[PDB]
Amino acid sequence: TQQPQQDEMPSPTFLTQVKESLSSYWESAKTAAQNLYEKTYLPAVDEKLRDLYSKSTAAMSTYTGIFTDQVLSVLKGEE
Repeated sequence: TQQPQQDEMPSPTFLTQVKESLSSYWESAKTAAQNLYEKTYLPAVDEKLRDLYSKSTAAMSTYTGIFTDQVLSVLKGEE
């Protein structure tokens, strides 16, 4: 089960929560473990690659400028 935090960004409360996020992660993590074996036989590795690439073209185009936004911002403060 995920935690419905108010602040979207890694706020003080969100950071502290991180610990609990690991427990809820393992819950469904097991399915992934067996799935590892699943995707072994199937050659979806190459498909999902380009698959996520196409979607990320528009999606990542926002988080790219956004992510680098605060990064560049730290350039002035640090340097």
